[PDB]
Amino acid sequence: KYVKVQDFYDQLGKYVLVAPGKFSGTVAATDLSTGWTMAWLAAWNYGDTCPIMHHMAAFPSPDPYKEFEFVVNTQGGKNLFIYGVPVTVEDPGEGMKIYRIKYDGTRMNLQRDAAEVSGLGLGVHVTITPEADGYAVGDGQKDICAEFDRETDMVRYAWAFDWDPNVKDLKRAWLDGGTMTIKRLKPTLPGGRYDLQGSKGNKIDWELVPGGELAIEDGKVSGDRPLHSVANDALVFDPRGKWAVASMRLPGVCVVFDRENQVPVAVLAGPKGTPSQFQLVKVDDDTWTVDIPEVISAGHQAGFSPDGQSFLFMNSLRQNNIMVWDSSNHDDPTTWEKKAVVESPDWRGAYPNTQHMVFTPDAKKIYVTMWWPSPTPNGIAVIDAVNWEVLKEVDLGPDMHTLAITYDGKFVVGTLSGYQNTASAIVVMETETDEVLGFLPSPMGHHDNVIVPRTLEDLRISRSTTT
Amino acid sequence: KYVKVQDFYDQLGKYVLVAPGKFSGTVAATDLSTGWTMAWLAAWNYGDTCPIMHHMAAFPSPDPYKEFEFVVNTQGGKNLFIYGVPVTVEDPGEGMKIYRIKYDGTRMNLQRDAAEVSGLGLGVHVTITPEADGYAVGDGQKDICAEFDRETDMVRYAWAFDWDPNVKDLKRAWLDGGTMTIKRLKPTLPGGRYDLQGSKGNKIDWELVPGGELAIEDGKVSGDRPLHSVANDALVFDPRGKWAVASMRLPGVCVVFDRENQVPVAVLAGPKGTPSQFQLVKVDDDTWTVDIPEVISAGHQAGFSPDGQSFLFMNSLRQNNIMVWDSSNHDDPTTWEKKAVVESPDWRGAYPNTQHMVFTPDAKKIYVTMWWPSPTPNGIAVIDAVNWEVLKEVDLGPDMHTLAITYDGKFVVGTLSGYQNTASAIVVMETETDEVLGFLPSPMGHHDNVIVPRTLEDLRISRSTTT
Ligand SMILES: [Cu+2]
Ligand SMILES: [Cu+2]
Ligand SMILES: [Cu+2]
Ligand SMILES: [Cu+2]
Repeated sequence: KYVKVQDFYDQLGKYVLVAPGKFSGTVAATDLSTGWTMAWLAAWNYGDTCPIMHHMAAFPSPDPYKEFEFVVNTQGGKNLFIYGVPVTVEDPGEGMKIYRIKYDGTRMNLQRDAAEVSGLGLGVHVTITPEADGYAVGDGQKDICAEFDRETDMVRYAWAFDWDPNVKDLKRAWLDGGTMTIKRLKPTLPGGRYDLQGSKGNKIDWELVPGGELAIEDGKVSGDRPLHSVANDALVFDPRGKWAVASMRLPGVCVVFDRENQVPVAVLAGPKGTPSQFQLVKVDDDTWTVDIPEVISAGHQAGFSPDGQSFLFMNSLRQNNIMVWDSSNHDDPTTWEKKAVVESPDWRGAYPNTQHMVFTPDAKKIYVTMWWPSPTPNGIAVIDAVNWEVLKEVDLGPDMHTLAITYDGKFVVGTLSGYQNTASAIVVMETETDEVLGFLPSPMGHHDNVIVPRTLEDLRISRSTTT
Repeated sequence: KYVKVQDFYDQLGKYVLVAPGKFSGTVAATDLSTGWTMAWLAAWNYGDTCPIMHHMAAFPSPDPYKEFEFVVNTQGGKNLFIYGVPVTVEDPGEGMKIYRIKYDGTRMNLQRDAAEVSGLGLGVHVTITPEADGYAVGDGQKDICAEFDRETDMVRYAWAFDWDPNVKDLKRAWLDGGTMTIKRLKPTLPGGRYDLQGSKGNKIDWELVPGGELAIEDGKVSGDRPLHSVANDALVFDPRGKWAVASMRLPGVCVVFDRENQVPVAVLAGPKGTPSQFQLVKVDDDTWTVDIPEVISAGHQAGFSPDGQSFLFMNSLRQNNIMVWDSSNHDDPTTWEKKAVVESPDWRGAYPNTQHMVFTPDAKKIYVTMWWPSPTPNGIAVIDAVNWEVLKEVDLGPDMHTLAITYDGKFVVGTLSGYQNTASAIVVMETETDEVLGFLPSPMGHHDNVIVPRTLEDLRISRSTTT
């Protein structure tokens, strides 16, 4: 007559959920097949004085239950002050650490801080290369992104991005257009090291929050150089190799980068009402510019479909939609043309913003989150990724964040994070008929979650191709 | 087609589980009827430099979903170094904080540090008074326990305990007997305050670990005054009012206190083969002594059955058993006689230690934990509380800690905590046929858990009468 929660877990499979907790200061791996946390780590134990555990991505492991590795980064300084929490810390740490952590079959082991190895500290999205030989991090306080070597944690290339607005006033700096510079960023210290750990490099004193594009324009974000901000978000990888795409929130574009040859090749134009691309101009061997006549909308989330045939960029706030390019020609990204826009009448207000996304392994469906400020219920939209139409929206709870998916394609596992002070949980949805099977405890503020992949192929639908 | 985890929750009822997470630095409330974490708090956010969030207990609320209060304490100093975690903070904050926290129906709000209010800091067990008008804390580094008023957070009474060994050598200091002093503490600062926060008063640098009785005898616990140690653990409450019982680990006795009159009245002797009690001697209006000819075994967990008819004290390590007194005479604890001992062939070695307990509402059964060091399976023993025998033992996983029960008596809800570095979980067992229904994710190193009570009556089986 009693129900055994074990019966629930039995159907999910031998998959390991990993998620960091933002203001909780912790990261945890969970065994979906038993309901046990496998191990957890509190960064404060390692002298971290502002352990805002932000983004993460895990390398493929042949058996996650015996061992896996992952990267998780952190944020600090004034980012401690921007949620509902009445924080009382004098002199927070600066964050921007890039921690390397290994689960050994029993515990998590801190291996090192890659920001100290490389010299470069970055605080927003973390992705793995499709070869699983490296990883990338973006940051929108410094506006730098880089790909790092897995074995030595040294920077393979870093790029730095700057805004030169047509109108020198915060309110019009983006709307009235400008020129973005893409700059090769090279080390300064012995050892080929950067001098950019912690708050070194910050043009603004915290990451822009959702809608925070309005706050910066209204002069309400402090920083040394807000007029120069582009708010880089992510550096996402083409599952086919060669290309990395850096997303830029404030000017509403993506830059496609040639990873091995270390040049940008194409600028994708996000908003409805813009061409497929803007023109990339080379200024010298290390400097490119791109001219943006006006910014119609900021964008945010960016990602490839697991076969690399589609590239997506979400417009956010001013427009709320999913922009889709035909990325089928792997040879030449200057040829990638817009082929669809996903819209809904639901999406006409400032909110919801269409954010984190995961594809099914066959690329036929996507799960994309719908984020709102308190107190509107946040949730998940099911998208037909062949016709480019919304199939359904399901309502979940406050502050929906990331989605991941079991590699068999059967279950979408996401996190809700309570705006750091309220309801938080793991959500499980089956993808056969798109029903929510329900919620597991998760006393954490997650802005990321992955399922540990086993193979290079699994990476195509983990934290590699999308955020 | 699919199993919905919701169906598991449906059967549990509208109950709220709260637990702190020791090295996770966090405390979290969880809704058993949905699987959601309702709210969590990270003490680092408040500039707590050693948030070892240790014990806790919750006041009754008419509707815990709309609001409840709770007390959670912390530890610090060298307690940070006692797990397998390679902690890197060499000089941690002192801990001993006594946090008052209110869940307000949406978030957890830190209300104050009662140790700063009162001036007294204590790091081990926290219990609620049976009137819910106050709480108590004990501490085995400074050997002080106290009952505090709920409204002002000021000390009603505090008692300090001190050991004077027959033989002045740590190996023999307890086995060859001695005199324990029970001393009334008075405030020494302006404003009714004590001067006992943080490390002030410590005789030893960390709380004795399970087995730690041997380590202190072997000279291996550093400290100003280890020959004077008694390792106070708790102050538990008679559900009938009037009496409080302080447990002393090293000399293996419990002291019964008259709460309203602020005198000790009786000393109960723990080990199998000692009398019911030892003789309390009054020295002056603030000083009592008790002479202990030899200490046969240290003890640990102490608690009353919910009707107050039985009082239990566990012997641990040298003997492993449950000592039981007849406490039916509410008017005179000098009359309380040993009436039974629960033993098992199961309990043969040094380990398991039987460490935490919860009763059924009708007092007919008790659930008690079985703790071992890694890696032996830890678990739960079901005790017939009428005939005083072990009914059943179930194996669960690593590092079993506390037990609570839903107030309808239907489900035992415990925590397992991975020795701070490995697997951790919430466990649910039904009490009708004593089967483990399964586990829930819990990325915390819990040393305590409660279900938020609704009435004074519920308190008799919560963190008030037992630990
Ligand atoms: Cu992002
Ligand atoms: Cu974030
Ligand atoms: Cu105890
Ligand atoms: Cu403890």
